[PDB]
Amino acid sequence: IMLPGSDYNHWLIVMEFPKDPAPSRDQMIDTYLNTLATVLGSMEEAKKNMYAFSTTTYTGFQCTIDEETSEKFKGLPGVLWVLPDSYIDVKNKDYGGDKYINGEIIPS
Amino acid sequence: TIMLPGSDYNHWLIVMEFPKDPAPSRDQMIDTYLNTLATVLGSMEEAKKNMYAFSTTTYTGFQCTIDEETSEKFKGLPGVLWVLPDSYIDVKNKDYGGDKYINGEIIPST
Amino acid sequence: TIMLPGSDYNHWLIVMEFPKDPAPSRDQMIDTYLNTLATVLGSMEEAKKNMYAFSTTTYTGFQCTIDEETSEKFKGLPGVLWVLPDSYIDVKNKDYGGDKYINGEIIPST
Amino acid sequence: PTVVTYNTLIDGLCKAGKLDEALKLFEEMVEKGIKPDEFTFSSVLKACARLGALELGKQIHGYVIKSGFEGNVVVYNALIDMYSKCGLLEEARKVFDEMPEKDVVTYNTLIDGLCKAGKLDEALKLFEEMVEKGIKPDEFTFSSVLKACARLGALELGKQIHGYVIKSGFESNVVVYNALIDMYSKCGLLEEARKVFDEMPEKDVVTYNTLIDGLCKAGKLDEALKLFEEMVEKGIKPDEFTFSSVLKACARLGALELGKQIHGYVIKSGFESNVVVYNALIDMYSKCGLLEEARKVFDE
Repeated sequence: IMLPGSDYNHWLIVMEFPKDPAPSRDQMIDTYLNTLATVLGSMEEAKKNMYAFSTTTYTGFQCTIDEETSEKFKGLPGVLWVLPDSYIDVKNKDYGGDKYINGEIIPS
Repeated sequence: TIMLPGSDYNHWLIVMEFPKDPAPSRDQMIDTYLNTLATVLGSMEEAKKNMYAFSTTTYTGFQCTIDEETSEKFKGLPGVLWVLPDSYIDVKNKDYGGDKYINGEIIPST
Repeated sequence: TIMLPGSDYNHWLIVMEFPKDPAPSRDQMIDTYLNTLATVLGSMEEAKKNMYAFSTTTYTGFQCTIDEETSEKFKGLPGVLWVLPDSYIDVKNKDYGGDKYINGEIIPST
Repeated sequence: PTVVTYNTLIDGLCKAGKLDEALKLFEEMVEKGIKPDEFTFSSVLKACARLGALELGKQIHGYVIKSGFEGNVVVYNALIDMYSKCGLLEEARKVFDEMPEKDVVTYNTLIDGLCKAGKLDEALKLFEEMVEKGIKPDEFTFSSVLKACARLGALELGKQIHGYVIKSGFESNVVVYNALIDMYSKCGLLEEARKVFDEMPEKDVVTYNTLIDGLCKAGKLDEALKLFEEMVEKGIKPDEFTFSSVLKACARLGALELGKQIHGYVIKSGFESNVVVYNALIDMYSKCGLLEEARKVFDE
């Protein structure tokens, strides 16, 4: 069985950042993109496939990758959790978080 | 050596084996215990006198006051599985366990 | 490889067994601790100076500054049950616990 | 229809194994704008742990993080228990290392998972850490740590624990003291295990069992037997494991006459059809030469 939206092609990748001090919001997002760019092989493909993230409620990001790709995140610096994403609103079929279109940051 | 409380070798557990399907009734088993005891002791009066306990539930056998030499005579008799020296179940009360048989009256256990 | 906080093997819990009917008084239990420690250390002055804590309630034992080789000398003495390395019971305050003994003053534990 | 009434339903469905119906309820109260909470996530996770529903566990975990519950003690304790019972102790530890607040239950949960995995060093290091941070171990901590010291031969730590247990007022605690008997026995010190036994005011089956096992592994077979009849004289009823230990004690000796009295006891206590007593009887009789008997035992 499965949470609505958990199709194992959407992944929640939560990272760990230092605390004294914290990196800026832009630094955390940059860390998400570079981390995802590492796994995919290009920054162009990381911006394509990161559809959401947070630097407040949690410090992680959400991306359209398959499951064997998502295993490549494990062991990478800063990667805490590699978890199948799930709908926060099943009606809209939407995964929540601050949205990332392709440079467009519209908060929530 | 080491002896279990109550194992004086003048008390014997004689375990038996009946057909499982269909099992003889509680009263047929009881009957068989006395008959088998009376065959070794020579009469039914000595059987009723010396059978102090039995079971038809948690086991199918009877307990009797006989010496070791007599308990040997049960081995290889029809339906006789085990010939084991009895022992207390409750050491405080010197109770050998099972349903009790006192001269024809049955007092079940717990 | 791993140790409890405060177990540096220079602090020792000596647990003693006492008669039960009646138990001795608190003061007698204490003077058993002093005399026992004095027996190993060679003098009462040494025992009084090296006993830093005891109980006669939660446990019946004393706690003393001795090294490991010395602590072995308690084993086989009458009344000695356990020789165990002492340890902190409050780690932040570096406290071994028990009623404290400071040159004859007793400060009960809280 | 409150959060509490939706949670009472999910919990019942969760305890009955009905994860599909539990999740439908979850998604329904989410749909109706009724927020899940501590009990909801912890209810679902506990079922995931019972059933090994790792994947749902991992998705809930995702859902837990996205809805702001990182660090919540009840939820994260359940996360630890779920990852632990699904075999994933590195993940259990990650959840632990991330919790800003830890209670004795937090530590106990991760200690119990580690001990079941044979990761005994990490459990003792974790116990030390718990003492270092001023969290008071409880009956379950002392018991699990002493059992770990016993399996590890970690005598010196066990003896420090013994001191700590004495000072914290645990002398009368049978669970902890059963653990001390085990620790001394498995560390080669039957005399100290005997001392522990003879000091305990209360003794149950497990304390007789623990000390019998130590005598038998030491080859102190006659001492094991004297103790077994001591147990019977005090009214403590033997169990599956008592019978298996003293029958093998008998099946390691010319103790047939005693094995026969125990066989009678075993029959009268309801233990003849018990699998390990089965084999302990078959074993005892075989080592005593009478091989028909063993066949008689087997042929049930």
